[PDB]
Amino acid sequence: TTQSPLNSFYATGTAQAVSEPIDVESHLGSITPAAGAQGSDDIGYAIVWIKDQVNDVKLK
Amino acid sequence: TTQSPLNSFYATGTAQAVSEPIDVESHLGSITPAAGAQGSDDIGYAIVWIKDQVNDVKLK
Ligand SMILES: [Ca+2]
Repeated sequence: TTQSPLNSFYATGTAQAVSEPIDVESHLGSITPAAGAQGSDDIGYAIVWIKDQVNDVKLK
Repeated sequence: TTQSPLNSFYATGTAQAVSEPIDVESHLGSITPAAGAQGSDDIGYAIVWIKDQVNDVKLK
């Protein structure tokens, strides 16, 4: 009568990667010496947000 | 779908040197001897303002 191939069974899921691993927002400052002067000053900072299940980051 | 180069992260600051290292203002006087005379006298002074993060100055 009917001979089934016994293959018509399926299960399906989805995957996505919609975000980059890091986000960088800058809060740097300024360097204001006189002409030819020597000095040092703190510039500011830069926030590096870490995204989903990211544990170690290697940057350049 | 989309292959990111992972380069579009930036942080920016500014620098400026808007002033010369020194300012010189003069308060000198006068030399008033007779014709052919020998003497000595104090002339005056000259103020040398020092600008931002300047520590050592070499002048001519
Ligand atoms: Ca200095």
